[PDB]
Amino acid sequence: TFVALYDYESRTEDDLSFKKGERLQIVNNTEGDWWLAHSLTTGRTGYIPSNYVAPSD
Amino acid sequence: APPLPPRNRP
Repeated sequence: TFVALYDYESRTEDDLSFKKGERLQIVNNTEGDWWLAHSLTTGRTGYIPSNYVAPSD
Repeated sequence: APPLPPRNRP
């Protein structure tokens, strides 16, 4: 899993908005530096900037 | 906050 290091406000209809400290699971990372993620915290799914999160156990 | 990455390429 990953943890958000910053808040992120969606900038596209495909993005996932999140707050710092949310825990996310990566659904797919095969397209580039924007990863498809699912928030374990909020249940929402969408693309995130991969440099805004850090790995977690 | 860091700059955002470029959007994904197909």
